[PDB]
Amino acid sequence: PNITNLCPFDEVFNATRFASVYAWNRKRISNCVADYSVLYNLAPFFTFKCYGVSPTKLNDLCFTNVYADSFVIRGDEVRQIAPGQTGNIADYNYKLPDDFTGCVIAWNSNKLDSKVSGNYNYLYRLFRKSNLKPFERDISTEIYQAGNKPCNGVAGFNCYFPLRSYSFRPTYGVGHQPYRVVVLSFELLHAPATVCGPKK
Amino acid sequence: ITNLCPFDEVFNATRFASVYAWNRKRISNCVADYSVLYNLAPFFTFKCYGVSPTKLNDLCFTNVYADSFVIRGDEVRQIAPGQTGNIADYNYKLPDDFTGCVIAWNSNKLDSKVSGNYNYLYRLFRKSNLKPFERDISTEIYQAGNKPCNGVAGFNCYFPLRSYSFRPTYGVGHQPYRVVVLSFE
Amino acid sequence: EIVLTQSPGTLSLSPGERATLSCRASQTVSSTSLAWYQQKPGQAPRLLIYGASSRATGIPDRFSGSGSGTDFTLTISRLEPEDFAVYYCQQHDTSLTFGGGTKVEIKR
Amino acid sequence: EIVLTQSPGTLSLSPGERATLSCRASQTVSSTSLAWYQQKPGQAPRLLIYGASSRATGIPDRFSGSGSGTDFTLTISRLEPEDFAVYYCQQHDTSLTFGGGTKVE
Amino acid sequence: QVQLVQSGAEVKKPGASVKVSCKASGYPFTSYGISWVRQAPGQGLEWMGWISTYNGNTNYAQKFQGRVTMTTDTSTTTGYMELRRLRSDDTAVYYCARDYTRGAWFGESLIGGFDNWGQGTLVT
Amino acid sequence: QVQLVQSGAEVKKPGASVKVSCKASGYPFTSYGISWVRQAPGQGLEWMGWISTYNGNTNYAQKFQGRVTMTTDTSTTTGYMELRRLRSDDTAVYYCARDYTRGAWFGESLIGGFDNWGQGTLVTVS
Ligand SMILES: *[C@@H]1O[C@H](CO[C@@H]2O[C@@H](C)[C@@H](O)[C@@H](O)[C@@H]2O)[C@@H](O[C@@H]2O[C@H](CO)[C@@H](O)[C@H](O)[C@H]2NC(C)=O)[C@H](O)[C@H]1NC(C)=O
Ligand SMILES: *[C@@H]1O[C@H](CO[C@@H]2O[C@@H](C)[C@@H](O)[C@@H](O)[C@@H]2O)[C@@H](O[C@@H]2O[C@H](CO)[C@@H](O)[C@H](O)[C@H]2NC(C)=O)[C@H](O)[C@H]1NC(C)=O
Repeated sequence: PNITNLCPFDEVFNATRFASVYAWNRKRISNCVADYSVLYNLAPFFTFKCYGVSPTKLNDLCFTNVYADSFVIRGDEVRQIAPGQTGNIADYNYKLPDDFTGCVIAWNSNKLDSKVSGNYNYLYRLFRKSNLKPFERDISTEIYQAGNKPCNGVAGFNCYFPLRSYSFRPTYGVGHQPYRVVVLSFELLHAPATVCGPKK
Repeated sequence: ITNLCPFDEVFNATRFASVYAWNRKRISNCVADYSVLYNLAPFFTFKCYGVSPTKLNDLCFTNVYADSFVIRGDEVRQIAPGQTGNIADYNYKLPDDFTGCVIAWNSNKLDSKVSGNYNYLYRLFRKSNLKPFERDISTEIYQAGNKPCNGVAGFNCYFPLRSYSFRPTYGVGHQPYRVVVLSFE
Repeated sequence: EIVLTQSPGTLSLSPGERATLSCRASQTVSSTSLAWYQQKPGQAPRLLIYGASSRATGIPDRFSGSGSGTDFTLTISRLEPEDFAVYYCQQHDTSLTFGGGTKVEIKR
Repeated sequence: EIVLTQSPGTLSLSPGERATLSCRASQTVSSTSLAWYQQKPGQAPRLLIYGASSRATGIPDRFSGSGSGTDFTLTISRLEPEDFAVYYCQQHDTSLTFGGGTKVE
Repeated sequence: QVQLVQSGAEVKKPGASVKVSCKASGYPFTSYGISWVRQAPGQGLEWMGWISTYNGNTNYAQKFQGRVTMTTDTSTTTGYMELRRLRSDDTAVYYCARDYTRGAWFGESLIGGFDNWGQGTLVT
Repeated sequence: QVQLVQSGAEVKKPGASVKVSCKASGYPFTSYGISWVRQAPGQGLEWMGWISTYNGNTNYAQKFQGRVTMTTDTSTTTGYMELRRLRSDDTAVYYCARDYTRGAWFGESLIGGFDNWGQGTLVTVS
């Protein structure tokens, strides 16, 4: 199809603020020519390992709709962003389906999202009654009663607050450093192609 | 079931150790039921770091540690990872890799004397900061200046340990508080 | 060791009045290590108050106690006809010992 | 709005040694949202540093910048006849504001 | 290479309104926005506003909120700037710059700055 | 619930020995101790000693320093008290009680007291 506009992949990678893990941002990219070559040309520190499709063949396919998700998590929790995984982030904040057909990208962000005094602007959820379905958001602050005695929205022993903070500082090691994650999802079926790829 | 862990031998003891002489207990080969602290003493402050508090009865560990001491009422805040102060730096330091819980509660009715109790002492002047999980049961003449003294207290020679003199009429932040710390391995 | 003492040996009060039992110690005894017991005739003793302040499981609210240092006292708000027995005071600050005992019976 | 102040207003320096400029922010400005510009007389401004550390396309290695929070600094290793102009400092943490401008002679 | 060429100078009398153009060449027009900066003679720069070339959204400065309107046309790849109720203290040089400080499709902040300026237009 | 059951009475004669059994059910056996107290008819109570059901560490009184020894069997949940060199002065009722006054694992004191008592075994020596 003949479409002129180009896809805004620089609008989701070179952004200023990235959302927290429990309120992750989702964008819709459609009706544009996608050039993924800019992603590989970056220096060999981007962890561009992805599933269902090889990175090199992305330039010759058409996709119905491409969704981009972005959030900031801990350095050693990047392993948990993969199909068929379990953990704190995988079971309470972000869940990926077993059939994903997308790509996952992550890179270091120590120089930008870490402060010497400590950054408490990033949050993650620690308490939930049940695991969450794939691609679900739970933006709700409320006391969680682990025990049986009820509380009228007040902090307590068996009454908990479900959100904690990361406390990023430049003094920790690589495993505690903040990382920025961008996850791309592709849909293929009907294909009234919106994302086309560069081909004449 | 059988072989229940001895968590009632460390919370209901008669005499609690001093801060500089914080006892250490070894717990192994026992089924741990964390329901004992799930309902007790409705004035205690429970905070756990490195693990979800309401997931304890789901995990298998190797060894479990338990240390107990009596500190001041307003000093309970200093017992936490990534925190500093007089008690934290100088008497008991909790490392960042804590993976454990901390419990504290009021102990007025058992650790108060009308004439003042002098059984609890702490170190106010050390040569250097201590490493995490380090204990120094040693009192020696503390020199702050440059002229040494032949083991005699006086100017520039201070006894490194100080008492507490708990009294029933003091404030909430001055009353004795009993603290137990559990470290998982 | 710490030698304990109770007085009076025998009390003769009304079934319904307010009574009081006294226990005397020689040396100082930690308040965390003193308790009381009740021995109904023809049975075995049972625990009433532990720590000199806390009430044992299954003990009515009419029972209470207080004291510290050397003199300890157990107070009964009201006398009842299931409360005529002999009572004891215990310490385990150093080793362990039992008191002489105090008996309360009907006055008439 | 965040107000940026540059001192000194003018720098008289010998042709060949190292210079240093100041852009201090009243409030806290993220390191993501600061940039520098150069304006030779009778021309148009051009971009030199973005992100307070990174370098724009076509700018030699003698221009460098650093700083965080409240204090930001632009440094030049050595001077050339083409490096005597007015420099500005930009922020877009909240709205978008410019600086007073420092001249070098 | 990227180049932007503006219109010519104007001698508009006080009280009227003026329009300035800016034609782009050398890059995908839709992927970037256009910002406007003005410089009075003998003073420093000042920010006018921001216009998106993909969906027409605008973000004007608080000083010129109800006075300036911006418009872009994709066919000719040219931006327009309308300033109404001109005052004697508006004599300056207006600039047209390619914007990397704010996203075009989504309108979020980015890492960068005005990376390509025009020749400049003098208005009195 | 918690119930303590003992053996029957004895009519032992001087120079002999006697064994007292104590069986319990309703609590983890390796958590608490066992203590023995005897009482002559008409007099007060009298302590004997403590035994730990975890490692066999034991503590005894002074007047019974060498005349007594105690054992426990974890599988059967029972403890035994041995008293030797019996005399006519030991005509008393011997009691088995669950102890919460010293810890089973570490040997430190606790806040509490004898919380459960058995029926009582009567022994007469003549
Ligand atoms: C994120 O931005 C970098 C750098 O952006 C440069 O500065 C901006 C103000 C704007 O003018 C951009 O056009 C500039 O490129 C991008 O990295 C550059 O990518 C181009 C394209 O291949 C390349 O020619 C340059 O050498 C790169 N420069 C550097 C310093 O890496 C980067 O591509 C952007 N991110 C994405 C996902 O596109
Ligand atoms: C510390 O001891 C209290 C009280 O213990 C009671 O008295 C002792 C002499 C002994 O007989 C215990 O078995 C008694 O329970 C414990 O508090 C009790 O806890 C149980 C179990 O949770 C509860 O059913 C009772 O109601 C509680 N009683 C009171 C008065 O609070 C407490 O659990 C002990 N500490 C720990 C850490 O276990």
